[PDB]
Amino acid sequence: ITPGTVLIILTGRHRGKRVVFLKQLDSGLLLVTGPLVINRVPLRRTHQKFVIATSTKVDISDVKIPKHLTDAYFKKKQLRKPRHQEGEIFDTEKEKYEITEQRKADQKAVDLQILPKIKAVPQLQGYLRSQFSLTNGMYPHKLVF
Amino acid sequence: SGRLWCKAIFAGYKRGLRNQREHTALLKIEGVYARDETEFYLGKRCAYVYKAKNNTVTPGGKPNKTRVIWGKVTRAHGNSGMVRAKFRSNLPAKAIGHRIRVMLYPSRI
Amino acid sequence: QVLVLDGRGHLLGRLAAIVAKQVLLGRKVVVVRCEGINISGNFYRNKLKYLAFLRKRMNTNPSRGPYHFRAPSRIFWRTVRGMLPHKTKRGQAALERLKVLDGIPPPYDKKKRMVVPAALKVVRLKPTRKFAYLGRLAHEVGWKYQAVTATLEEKRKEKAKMHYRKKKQILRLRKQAEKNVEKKICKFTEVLKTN
Amino acid sequence: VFRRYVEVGRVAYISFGPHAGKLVAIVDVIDQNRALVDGPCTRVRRQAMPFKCMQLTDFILKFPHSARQKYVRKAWEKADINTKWAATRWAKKIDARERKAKMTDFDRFKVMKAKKMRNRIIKTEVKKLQRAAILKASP
RNA sequence: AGCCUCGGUUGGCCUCGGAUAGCCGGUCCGGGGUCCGGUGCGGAGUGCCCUUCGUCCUGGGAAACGGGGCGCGGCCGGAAAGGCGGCCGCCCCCUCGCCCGUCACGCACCGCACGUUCGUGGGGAACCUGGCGCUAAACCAUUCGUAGACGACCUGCUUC
RNA sequence: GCUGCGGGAUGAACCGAACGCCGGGUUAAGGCGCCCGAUGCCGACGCUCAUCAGACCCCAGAAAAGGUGUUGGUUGAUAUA
Ligand SMILES: [Mg+2]
Ligand SMILES: [Mg+2]
Ligand SMILES: [Mg+2]
Ligand SMILES: [Mg+2]
Ligand SMILES: [Mg+2]
Ligand SMILES: [Mg+2]
Ligand SMILES: [Mg+2]
Ligand SMILES: [Mg+2]
Ligand SMILES: [Mg+2]
Ligand SMILES: [Mg+2]
Ligand SMILES: [Mg+2]
Ligand SMILES: [Mg+2]
Ligand SMILES: [Mg+2]
Repeated sequence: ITPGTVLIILTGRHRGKRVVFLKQLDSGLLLVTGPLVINRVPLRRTHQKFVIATSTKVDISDVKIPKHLTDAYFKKKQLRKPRHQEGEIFDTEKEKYEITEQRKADQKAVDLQILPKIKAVPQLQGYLRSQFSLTNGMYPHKLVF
Repeated sequence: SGRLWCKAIFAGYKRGLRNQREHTALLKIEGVYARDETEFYLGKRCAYVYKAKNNTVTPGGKPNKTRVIWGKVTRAHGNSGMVRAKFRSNLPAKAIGHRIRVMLYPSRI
Repeated sequence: QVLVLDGRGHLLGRLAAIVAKQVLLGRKVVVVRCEGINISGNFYRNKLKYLAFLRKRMNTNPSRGPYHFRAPSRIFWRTVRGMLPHKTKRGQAALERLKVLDGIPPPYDKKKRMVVPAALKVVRLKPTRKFAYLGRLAHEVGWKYQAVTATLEEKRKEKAKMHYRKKKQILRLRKQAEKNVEKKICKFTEVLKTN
Repeated sequence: VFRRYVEVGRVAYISFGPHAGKLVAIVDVIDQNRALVDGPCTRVRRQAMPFKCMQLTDFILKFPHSARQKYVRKAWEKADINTKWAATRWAKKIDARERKAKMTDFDRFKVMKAKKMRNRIIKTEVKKLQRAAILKASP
């Protein structure tokens, strides 16, 4: 797992998507991102033991990652107005989170720099667009990732 | 899309000849027929998935008739690629000859 | 999800052990063309063994006793049942997964047959050793359908010959087309990664 | 029938064992089950290997029986086995198997994507050749 | 629409035959000769469909079969336990369904499991709707005796 | 007898080993074609073909004698006169 490596998101909600790894955070989780134009996955936190690293590499040394995003930037906050039970679902999960102008700003700042490095490879934008899967003919103990 | 786990068959529990040990189960994973090939699957999680008549809650989505018993691979068994496993609860005897999907959640390589 | 195992050339016990071990796992096995299963030893030796087996029978009521089968498919089925734990529910449920059949019926002539090299007579027995054919051995003891079996085998072979001729013509046309379209198809990737 | 023979000066390929995948030169037969092999230029020492362990090839070299290394390596270089070994359909298949085993995920994806372009044109041309043959055999 | 069951997460549509021999290709007179391949590459350590998230604009290669069928006609193609597939003529239409490149979007659920599949799965009781058709047979009672311990079994009834 | 447990299919005395309830590792005796866990080792050398083969202390079967059937050994005698 080196900066610029392709990872497979097996246990996530994406169930086997190929993403690009940027850098390691301070809490021990990997901060990856797939080009939203290629695969609809934003800047996501993943676990080290929960990903498969492919031997492919991408020149990403000039990533210029911001410093404002950290482990505290990726959190799940839940709030409710009433203490007892009611008909509405806490007034929060009914209208799911749609925070913008900050989740899209950094994303548009990073993908406009990542895409010129991915589009240089002859067949990488399709490889990342595709979804990994186990067919009947191959086994992981013999497959080379 | 596509399968994200390896196929394995439940042949029986760890046993001698006149006694059984239900705490440890034996798995015959497809594609592995040698001792030097099962080192990749050591520590991988395993799931025995079946269906019942009463729908139970699922982590994602509405309740479903699906019920799963979790476990993981402990060590190797013999020279023919057979492997061992230990689940949270012992496997029912009706699962002999059925499929336990070996996930790839704990990844080392 | 099925294993269509050919019968000709395989040794009786050497094949039956593999089938009995593979059925207990869950794979549905269908042994086709059981009349060609070879048996090691002299033909007269195997005949004497089968006659000694026939002699064994309950004295007070033979109908309520050992049921001796005359068809080679049923012989192979009994051989596999002797290794499967048929007195338990697991063996009883596994016994339906095995489908022993004489000849190659319509449901199985179109399916490609598998060969287990661990039971082949060529690698199991020396070229100087004597062997006996299960088809002839069964026909000599109370089997009557050897003639019709051979006739239907000849028919299906004459059909498969024409099918293979058509397949070979298709393969020749495919190779000719591959040699024809040299341009517009580089596929250096196929050669660099070796198909 | 029997176009290959073991003899003094037969180069063979090791199918399995500690030196699997290398060529050796049979110096002499010992006890009709194993033979002394040299393989000077293939990076293997002189030792005894079973017949069932090795696989025979087509090339033959001129050695005296029980010859020394300085006399077998000279004849090996005179026959020039190493460079001509790559120019055969057998070492090419072996290297092809090695490459298919060394395939990575990107390589498998590229092969799968190239198959779509390669096989379809072949099929559309076979569909034309078959109809051409039918029209030829029609009268 | 609801209930019971338990199992699978692409399918492989096929020559015979030997193992001191055989495969492919072929001019000639089913066999013979010659030419390639032969630790099998026209190879199941195999090959095709394939690893596809979807929508839209626009360029190169390929494509004249079009591409799916609640559609029609011709053949039953194949009986050992048969029903899917091919060809030709049209039908509502179709040249971004394939490979490479290009501007812009979508449940971006905020690290997590039982996810994706042959499911228009098998079985049983009913509900509202269209088209085409059907209007019985057993057992009991009675009789007969070619049969009967009792059952069972062999037989008759028409208003000429 | 006063004694369970793992192997000998079966079992009073055999071979290991002795016993509180459990989890992990290893092993004794024994075994690894399927019943039944493990040789699915690209195991080594050699013997053996039975129309009554053979397959593990107690243990569940056999002798004197014979074979120009093969496979090794010993003592010897002849043969370019
Ligand atoms: Mg009779
Ligand atoms: Mg007493
Ligand atoms: Mg005492
Ligand atoms: Mg005692
Ligand atoms: Mg005991
Ligand atoms: Mg002692
Ligand atoms: Mg003792
Ligand atoms: Mg213990
Ligand atoms: Mg021991
Ligand atoms: Mg076993
Ligand atoms: Mg005797
Ligand atoms: Mg005994
Ligand atoms: Mg006794």
